[PDB]
Amino acid sequence: VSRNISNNGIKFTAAFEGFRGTAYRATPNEKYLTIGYGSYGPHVEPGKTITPGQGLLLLNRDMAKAVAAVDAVAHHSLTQSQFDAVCDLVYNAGAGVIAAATGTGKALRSGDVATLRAKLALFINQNGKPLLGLRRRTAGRLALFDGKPWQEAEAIGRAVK
Repeated sequence: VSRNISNNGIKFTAAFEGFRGTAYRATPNEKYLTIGYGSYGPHVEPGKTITPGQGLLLLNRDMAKAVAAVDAVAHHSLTQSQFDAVCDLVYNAGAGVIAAATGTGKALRSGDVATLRAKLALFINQNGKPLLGLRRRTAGRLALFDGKPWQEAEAIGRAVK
């Protein structure tokens, strides 16, 4: 059976990406505009405005490749939540982190839930050093992995100091 990121997972990702209702250029060097939950590309038209509900639809569509990468190799005994949490990791940090040779990627493939969660807890670094935002998103990501509603996963993430 083919899997999809659940609504609880889309809303977890959405809470950490943050919503902007009006097209805007996030940095002056980027060729394209951004809108909604980090949606970026040729489709974003100057002066476009959208609602949060439209943002979730876009986000779900923008997460398509991450969902396919996780779905193609994750053990079918993962829960929906555990699958959701990996979908957020792969969307955030790229699909390299679940390559067949990594430790994350072999626990994912075998369904070693306990190891998978321990590996998930380590993605807090940028260029080899801890970053507070990645500790927050990871902490909440671990709460999502454990089955908690996105609202609680978010709060658990952001309460990390």
